[PDB]
Amino acid sequence: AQKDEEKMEIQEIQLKEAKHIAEDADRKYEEVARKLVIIESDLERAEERAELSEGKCAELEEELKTVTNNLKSLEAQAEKYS
Amino acid sequence: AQKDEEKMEIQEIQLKEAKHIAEDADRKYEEVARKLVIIESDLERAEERAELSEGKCAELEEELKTVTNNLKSLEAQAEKYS
Amino acid sequence: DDIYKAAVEQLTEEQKNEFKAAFDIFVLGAEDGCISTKELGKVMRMLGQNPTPEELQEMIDEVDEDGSGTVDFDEFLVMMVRCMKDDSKGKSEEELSDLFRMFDKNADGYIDLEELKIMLQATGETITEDDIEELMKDGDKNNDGRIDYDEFLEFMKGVE
Amino acid sequence: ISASRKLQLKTLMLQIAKQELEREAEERRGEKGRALSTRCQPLELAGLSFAELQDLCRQLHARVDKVDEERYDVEAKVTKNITEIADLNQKIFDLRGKFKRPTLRRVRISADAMMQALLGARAKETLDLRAHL
Amino acid sequence: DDEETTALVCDNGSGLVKAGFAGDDAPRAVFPSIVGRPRHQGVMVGMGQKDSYVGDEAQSKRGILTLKYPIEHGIITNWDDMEKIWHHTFYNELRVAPEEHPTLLTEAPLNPKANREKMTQIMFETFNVPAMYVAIQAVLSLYASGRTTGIVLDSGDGVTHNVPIYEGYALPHAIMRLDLAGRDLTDYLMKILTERGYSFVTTAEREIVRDIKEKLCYVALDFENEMATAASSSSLEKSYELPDGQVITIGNERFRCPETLFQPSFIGMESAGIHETTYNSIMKCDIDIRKDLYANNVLSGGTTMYPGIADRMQKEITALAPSTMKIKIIAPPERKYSVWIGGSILASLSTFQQMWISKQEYDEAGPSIVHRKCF
Amino acid sequence: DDEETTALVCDNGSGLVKAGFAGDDAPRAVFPSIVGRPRHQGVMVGMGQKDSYVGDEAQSKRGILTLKYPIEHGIITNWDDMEKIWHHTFYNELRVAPEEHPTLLTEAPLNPKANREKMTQIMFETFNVPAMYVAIQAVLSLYASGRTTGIVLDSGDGVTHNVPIYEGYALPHAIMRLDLAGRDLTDYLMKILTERGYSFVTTAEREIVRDIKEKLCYVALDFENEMATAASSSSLEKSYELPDGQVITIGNERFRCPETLFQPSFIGMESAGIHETTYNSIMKCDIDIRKDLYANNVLSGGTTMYPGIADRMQKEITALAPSTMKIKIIAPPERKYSVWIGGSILASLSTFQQMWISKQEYDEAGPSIVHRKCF
Amino acid sequence: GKRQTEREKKKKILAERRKVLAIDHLNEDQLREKAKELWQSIYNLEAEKFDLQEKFKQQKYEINVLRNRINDNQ
Repeated sequence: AQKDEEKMEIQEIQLKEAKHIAEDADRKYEEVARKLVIIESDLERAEERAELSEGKCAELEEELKTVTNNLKSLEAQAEKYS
Repeated sequence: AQKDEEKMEIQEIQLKEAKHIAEDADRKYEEVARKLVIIESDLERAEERAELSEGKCAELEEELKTVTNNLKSLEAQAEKYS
Repeated sequence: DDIYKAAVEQLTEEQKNEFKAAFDIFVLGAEDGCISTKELGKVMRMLGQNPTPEELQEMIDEVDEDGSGTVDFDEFLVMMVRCMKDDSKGKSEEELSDLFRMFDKNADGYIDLEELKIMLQATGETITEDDIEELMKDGDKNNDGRIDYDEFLEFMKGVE
Repeated sequence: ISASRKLQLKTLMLQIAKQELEREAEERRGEKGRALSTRCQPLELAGLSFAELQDLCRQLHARVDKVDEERYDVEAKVTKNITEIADLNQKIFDLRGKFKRPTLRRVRISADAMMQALLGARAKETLDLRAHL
Repeated sequence: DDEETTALVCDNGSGLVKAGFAGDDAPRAVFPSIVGRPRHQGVMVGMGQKDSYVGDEAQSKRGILTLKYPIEHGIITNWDDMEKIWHHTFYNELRVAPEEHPTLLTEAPLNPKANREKMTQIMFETFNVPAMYVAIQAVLSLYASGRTTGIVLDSGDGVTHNVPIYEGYALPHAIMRLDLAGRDLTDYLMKILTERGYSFVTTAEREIVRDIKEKLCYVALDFENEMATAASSSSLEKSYELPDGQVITIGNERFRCPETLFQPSFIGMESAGIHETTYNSIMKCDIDIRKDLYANNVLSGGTTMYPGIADRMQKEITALAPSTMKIKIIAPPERKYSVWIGGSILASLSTFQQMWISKQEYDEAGPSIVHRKCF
Repeated sequence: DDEETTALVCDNGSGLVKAGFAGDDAPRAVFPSIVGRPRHQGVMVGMGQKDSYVGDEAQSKRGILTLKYPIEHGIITNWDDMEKIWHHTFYNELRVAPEEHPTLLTEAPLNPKANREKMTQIMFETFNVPAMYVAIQAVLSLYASGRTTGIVLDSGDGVTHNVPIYEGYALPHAIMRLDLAGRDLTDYLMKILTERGYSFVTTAEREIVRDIKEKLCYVALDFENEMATAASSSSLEKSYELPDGQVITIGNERFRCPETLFQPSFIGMESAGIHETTYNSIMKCDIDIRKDLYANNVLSGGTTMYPGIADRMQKEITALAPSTMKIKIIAPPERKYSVWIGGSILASLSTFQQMWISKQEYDEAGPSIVHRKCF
Repeated sequence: GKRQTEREKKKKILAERRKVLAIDHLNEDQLREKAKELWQSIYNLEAEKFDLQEKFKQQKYEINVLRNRINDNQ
C-alpha cells in the first residue's frame, strides 16, 4: 500500500506540471496572436501608403518632363533674342 | 491499498492525456512562431520600400520646384526683351 | 525511379528498427494500414526526425489512392524512407562552382536554360513530360531569361 | 506539379559534368604539352663543339633570364589579381552573408529526448532510499 | 570536421549557471549557483551528510541550509565557493574532464580586473584547461539575434548593462552599466509583501519570493492607471500556494515590484530607469548611427522576461526619442538563454579558432595575458 | 563599341572624383574622394572589416570612420591615399584595367610642379597606362561651352581660378588663382551655425554641414537689404531634418555662408571677392579684347551652383565695368560636370590624338617630360 | 603607400631576389650539367607560367561571376 501511495504522489506532481504546461502554452499563444494581428494590420497600411507615394512620384515625373520641355523653348527664344 | 491502486491507474491515464496535450501545444507553438517570423520579414520589406518611394518623391518634388521657378523667371525676361 | 527500389534493397537496419516500431504502433492487430493522418505525423515526430509540418500536410494530401484508406506497405515504406533525410549536403559548393565553370560554354558569366536543354540532349536521353517543361522552368526560377550561378546552385542544392 | 525528375536530372548532370571534367583535363594536358614542346627545345648530346656549346649556354642563359623576367612579371600580376579576388570575395560576403552567418548552426540534438531524465533521477533517488532501508 | 575537439561554453552568470557544449541550441545543464552549508546539528549517524550542497541539490534541501550566492554583482566575492561551483559544473552536470576541452567564460562589462585575472588563473591552474577565452556578455547576445548592429540591454540577475554596437565596432565610451537587476527586485518584493502580513526573512524563503516574482509579477503599461484600477476593483488579485499551504493573495504588489526597473527611486537608487539609460546610451553615440540603434534595440537576459515589458519600454523610448525615428524592440522568445546561444555560435566559428588564450602563452606572460591582445 | 580604343577621362578634382569614358555626356561614376580608416576597436569577429573604406562606401559607414580628404587645395598632400583612390576608381567604379586605356587627368593652374610630376610617375609606373595627358581645368570648361573665347571662373571645391582666353590663345599673365572655395564655405557655415546652438565638430559631421549648405544656402542679390529683412520678418527661416531627427532652423545663416565668396574678409582672407578678381583679371588683358571677355564671362565648377549667383555677379561686374560694355554671364545648367564634359570633347578630337605623352617618351626623358612640349 | 618600395621590390625580384648568375664559366662536363639544371628550372618556370595563365583566366571568370551576382543582387 505504501508503494502505491508513493506512486500516487508522483502522478500528482506530474499532473501539476502538465497543467502548468497548459497555462504557459496558452499565455504565449495569446501573446503571439496579438503580435500577429498588429503586424498584419501595420503591414497592410504600410503597403497602401507606399503605393500611394509611388503614384504621386510618377505624376511628378510627368510634371518635370513638361517643365523641362518648356524651359528648352524659353531658352531658345532668349538666345535668338540675344 | 486497493483504493490507492485505483487512484494510481486513474492518475496514470490522466498523465498520458497530459503528455499528449503538451505535445499538441508544442506543435502549435512552433507553427505560430514560423508564421510570425514570416510576417515580420514582410513588414521589414514593406517599410523599406515605402521609405524608398517617399525619398524619391521628395527629390522629384524639389527638382520640379527649382526648374519651374527658373522657367518663370526666364519667361519674365523674354517679355522684357520683347 | 530505381533509386527507391535500390533503397529498399539497402534497408538500413538502424532505421528499420524504428520503422518496425512504427509498424507495431500503427498495426493494432490484423490491421490493413488504415493510414490515419494524425498517426503519420505522430510517428514522424516520434522517430526523432524533423518532418516539416509542410511534409506532414503533403502526406495528408497524397495517400489512400484506393479511397478506402488501405495503402500497400511497400509504398508506405518507400515514402517513409524517402521523406527521411538520407543525404550529405549534396556534394560541395566548390565542386558545384567547378561544374558551373564547365557548363558555361557561352562564357557570359552564367548558363542558359536552352543551353542546359541542348547539353542534356547531347547526353543521349529521351525527353518526356517529366522532362522539358518543369526542368527549364525551375532552372531559371526567378525567370531572368538566363540561369545564373546562384540559380544554378538553388536548382540542385543538397542534391547528390 | 511534381518533383520526381530531380533524381534522373541529378544522374544526367553528374554524368555530363564528369565527362566535361575529364575532357577539359585531357585537353589541358595536351595543350600544355604542346606549348612546352614549342617553347622547351630538348638539348642535344652531339653536333655542337665546346665553343658552340658554351656559346649556346650563355645565349640560353640570357633567354632564360628574359623569360624568367616575363614569368615573374606575370606571377606578380597574378598575385595582385588573386589578392583582388579575395578582397571581392570578402566584399560579396559582407554584401550577402552578413545575414546568413548566424543561420548555420546545429541545435536540438540532446535535450530533445530527455523526457525520462526526471524519471531517471527519481528512480535513482528511490533506489538510494531503498538502500537506506 | 575531424580531429579536434568540442569547446565548453560555460556562462557563470549570477543566479543561474548555464553550460553546454558548443554547437547546440540550448545549454545542457542549468542550475542555480548557490552553495549552502547545513546550519543545524544533525543527530542521525551514518546518514551520509555532506558539508556543502551546491547547485540544484541545495534547492531541495534548502529547508535546513543557509544558501549564499558566490557572485554578488557580476564580480565574484567568494572564490572558494566559485571554484566549488565550477568543479561541480564540470564533473557532475557535464561529466567531461576539463583537461580536454577549451572553455569560453563570460563576464559583465566594466568589471574589476582582478576578478578576470583570478578567473583565468583558476581555469589554468586548478582545472588545467587547454585554452580559455573571456567574452563580454552583450556581444554574445547580439550574436544570437543574428544582427551585426544594435544596442543590447542585458538585464541579468546581478547587473544590468547596455552595450551599443554598430557594424561590429563596439563603442567603449557609451556603455552604461547599472547595478539594479533581478536580485534587487526580489528583495524589494520581499520588502513590500510585508504590507499584507506575509513576512519572509530566512535566506531560504528568498527563493520562495523569487518564485512568486517569476510566476505572478508583470510590468504595467501605464503605472498610474494600474495603481488606480487595483485600488478600486479586485480583478488583479491573484493567489499563490506556498510550499506548505496557506495561500496568499498578491494585490497591487504585482506590477509594483518590476516597476522598480523604470523608477529606481523606489529602492533608493538615484539613477534613471532602464527606459532612460538606453536613450542616454544612444545619445552618446555619433549622430549618424542613431537611427540604426533606434531601430535595432535588443533585449536579453532573464529579467527582461516580464509579461508586458517590450511594450512599456517601447512606449517610453518613443516618448523620449524624436518623433520621426522608428523605435523597434527585438524581444526573442529565447531571451533567457540568448547569451549562451550566442556563446555557442561564437565558439563554433572557424575565424574565432585562433583567438583562444593558449596555455603556453599564459605560461610566458602570467595571468595578465587576458588584458592583452587576446582580450 | 568594339574594336578600337577609348580614352579614360578622369578628373581628380577635390571633393568629388568624376570619371568616365571619352565621348559620352556625363561621367559614369561620381563619388566623394575620401578615405576613412575606422577609429574604434571592433569586437565582432569575422565581420569582414576592412582597413580603409574609400569613395562612396565611406559615406555610408561614416559614423565610425575618420574621413580625410587626400587633396587639400588642388595640390595632393597624401600620395598613398590618392593612389588608393585612383585604384578604386579604375577597378571598381569603371572595371577597366588601365593597361589598355589612355588617361586624361586635370590639374588646377599654378600648381606645384612636383605634384604633376608625381602624378605622371604614378600613372606610368603603378597603373602602367599606355599614355596620359594633363590639362588645365579651365580650358576644358571653355570647351564644354562650345566657345573659343571668354574668361572662365572655375570655382571648384578646392580652389577658385580665373583663366582668360581669347581666340584660343591663353593669356598666362592674367590668371588669378584664389584659394577660397567650397571647403572654406563649409567650414565657415559650420562656424556660424554655432550662433544658434548647433555644434558640429566631428569630421563626419562636416558632411552634414555640407549637405545643409547645398540644400539651403543661396546668394543674396543685395546683402544689406537681406540682412535687414531677415532681422525683422521670419519668411526666410527654412528648417532641415538631421540624420536622426531634431530639426534645425537656419535663419540669416542662409545667405551669409555663400556671401564669403564676394567678401573674403569674413573668413579673414585679405583678397577681393570673386566679383572683383574677375574684373582685375580682365583689366590685365590687352585693351582690344576686353569687350569680348566682358560679353563671354563663363561660370563653371560646383560652387557656382548657388541659386542666384549669376545675377549677383552680373550686377557687381556691371557696377565695376564701364557703362557701355555689355556684361553677360554664361551659366549652363550642367555646370558641375562642365569640366568633365569638356574633357570628353577634347579627348574625342582627332587633332588631339597625337598630343598624348607616349610611354616610350617617358622612358627616354623621365617624369620631367610633362613640363616639356607635351604640356 | 610608398610606391618607391613597390618599384624597388619589383626591381629586386627582377635582378637581385631571383636566381641571378652568369654561369658560362665552367668546364665542359660541368657547364653542360649546369646548363641542363638551368633548362630544367626554366621548364619548371614555363609550366608555372602556363598555370598562372590558366588561373588568371579562371579568376577572370570568377570576377565576371561576382559582377553578375552583384548586378542581380542590387
